[PDB]
Amino acid sequence: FNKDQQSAFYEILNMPNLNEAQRNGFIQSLKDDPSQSTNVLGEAKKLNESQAPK
Amino acid sequence: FNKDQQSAFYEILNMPNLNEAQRNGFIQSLKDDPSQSTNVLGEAKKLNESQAPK
Amino acid sequence: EVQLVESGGGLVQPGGSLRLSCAASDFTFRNYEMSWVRQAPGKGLEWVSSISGSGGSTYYAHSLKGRFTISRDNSKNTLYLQMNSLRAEDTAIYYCARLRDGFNNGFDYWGQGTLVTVSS
Amino acid sequence: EVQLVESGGGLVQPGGSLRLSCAASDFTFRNYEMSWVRQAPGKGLEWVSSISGSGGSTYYAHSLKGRFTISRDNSKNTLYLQMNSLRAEDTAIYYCARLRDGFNNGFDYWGQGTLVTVSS
Repeated sequence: FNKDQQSAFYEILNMPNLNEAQRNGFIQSLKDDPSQSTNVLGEAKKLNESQAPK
Repeated sequence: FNKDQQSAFYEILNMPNLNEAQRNGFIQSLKDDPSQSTNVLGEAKKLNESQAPK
Repeated sequence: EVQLVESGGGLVQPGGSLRLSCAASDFTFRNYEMSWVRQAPGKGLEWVSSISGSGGSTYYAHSLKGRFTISRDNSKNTLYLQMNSLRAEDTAIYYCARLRDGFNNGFDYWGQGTLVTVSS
Repeated sequence: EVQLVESGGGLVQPGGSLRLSCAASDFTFRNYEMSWVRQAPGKGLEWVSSISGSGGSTYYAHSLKGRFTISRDNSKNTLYLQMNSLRAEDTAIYYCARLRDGFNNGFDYWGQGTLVTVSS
């Protein structure tokens, strides 16, 4: 329903450097409180970037 | 795009009688082909139903 | 010299999930429609799933509808099959096949196949 | 109903040798062509060796020609495969398979398989 919500949903669903537990965790957070979706996207990307190897 | 996809995702996250491998398996099925979202849920809810010791 | 190779598969207990991979080489692979077929002990070949050359059209059978899922990465020349809610009847040799001219002219190249055994 | 069982196999150090035996039952063993195939865990099947119904026609793969050897005793309903100069890549689960209607027409019954591990 919230347009801010689903775009972050597909953003986190397609994050490559997370593992399945972190993906499902941040996505479950998008369900519990749809007001914090933006913040949820920020801390997932931050983790996803720091967990990527070169 | 498909809202049925997102609703089946949150449907499967909260299934109690599944273990992490089965939960992530049906989620991977929702990732590969989002057209079968209804069918996967039917067979997921069925399996969860069979794994309850109630 | 067309060549396909299967990867993945092994022993899992009933109710589990697997994911099979097929690596093609020496052709375009995004122009041909692909298919997965399986062979149970004692029975003939049984058709399982298919995907179009571009993707966006996926075809499934009834013995496995709602449990299997097919996808392809045309940039890596790879084709995947995801198995869920596995049963004891699904134990078989799974083969990765290229269809020439769509569903109209049959198969022309196979893989070596991979074995899936489901027991306790 | 048809039943096949593999026997023999285990851990050996590199460069060593083993010998596998396959016991068939409940069908005419001298009319069907038999074969040995192997599969490492997580990867696909690889064809290894095959022999005709009577013997006197033997075919091997290219990775192991001159190292493995196939034979059959049609009076004991038994099929043997001996491995020599084993390497670390040869580790796999080995299966005993019956071909329907000759060589190029596929499989209809295999066995439970046995493990061959080569390490130090």
